[PDB]
Amino acid sequence: TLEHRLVVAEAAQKLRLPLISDGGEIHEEEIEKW
Amino acid sequence: QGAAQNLPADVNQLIDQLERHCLAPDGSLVTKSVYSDLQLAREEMSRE
Amino acid sequence: ESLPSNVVSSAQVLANVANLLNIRDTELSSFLVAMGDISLRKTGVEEKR
Amino acid sequence: EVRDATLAHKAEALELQRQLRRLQTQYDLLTGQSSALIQGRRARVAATSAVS
Amino acid sequence: SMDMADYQMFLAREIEGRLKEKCDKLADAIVDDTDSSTGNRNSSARLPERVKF
Amino acid sequence: DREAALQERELAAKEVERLRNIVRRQRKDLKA
Amino acid sequence: KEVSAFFQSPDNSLYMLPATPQGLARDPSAIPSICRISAALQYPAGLEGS
Repeated sequence: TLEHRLVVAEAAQKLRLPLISDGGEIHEEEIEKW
Repeated sequence: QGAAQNLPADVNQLIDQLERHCLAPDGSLVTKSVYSDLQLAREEMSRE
Repeated sequence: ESLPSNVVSSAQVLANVANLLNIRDTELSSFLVAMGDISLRKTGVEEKR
Repeated sequence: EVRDATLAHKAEALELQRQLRRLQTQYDLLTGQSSALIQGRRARVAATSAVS
Repeated sequence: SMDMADYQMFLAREIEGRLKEKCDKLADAIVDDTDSSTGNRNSSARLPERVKF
Repeated sequence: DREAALQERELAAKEVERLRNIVRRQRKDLKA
Repeated sequence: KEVSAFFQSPDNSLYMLPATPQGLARDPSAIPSICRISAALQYPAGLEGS
């Protein structure tokens, strides 16, 4: 369940921490989520 | 004959010494940017 | 209760700050450059000399 | 005279001495250094044939 | 919320084991370099001498 | 001391022959 | 509806497999990754890793 809470719940507190370097490297999976 | 022996070393030394001062220009940093980037990998390892 | 458990478990492993430099990719670079070539960098020219 | 030549010959010996042990260790350590990561292939490939 | 208390047996072998038994094991793969012969030092041969080497 | 230096000179020189070919055979094949 | 499944089937599930876990190279324009270290894919691929 915590794997899919990375959609918004876990996505809004620690998944976006490496986004300061992941311009499109993780932008690929958030656009799956957004 | 002796001067011919030194020629491959002589042609080397013409720019070899200056290439330390040529390191900062682009003549070396196109590859050697890592030195100007201070271990261009990630500045060694801190967090990446 | 598990925050101090799992976090330090990786963190205690990640205390190896220095060794990563050749681990860089997947420890394969270490297998490629930490001993594969650096120990061979000398021995490559340690016969031509 | 040869005592001065020994320096030219000990350097002809000592400088080339600490490299055979390097290669001999390399021939006994580098044969498996690269293989020390291939064993992880199975763990990384099992589910590759699953999500697809 | 239920995953809070249920993790008493998550940190037994699964999230405490697999996280730990593979973090170091991969991180201890490096010592298979020149440090491979000294198998006892591999725990203490990572931080201080790999940068030295 | 020349005679003492002479006997140690050849051993210090005989190593070159045994430290070229084996190096020419190993570090070449430590790349495969 | 129909075209999405025609596009979802070959493009959706397979996308993540290289995306996060080094497979995409994480902006392969990041040259030192797949040229110095992650070039290990390119090292034996004679047809690919010149």
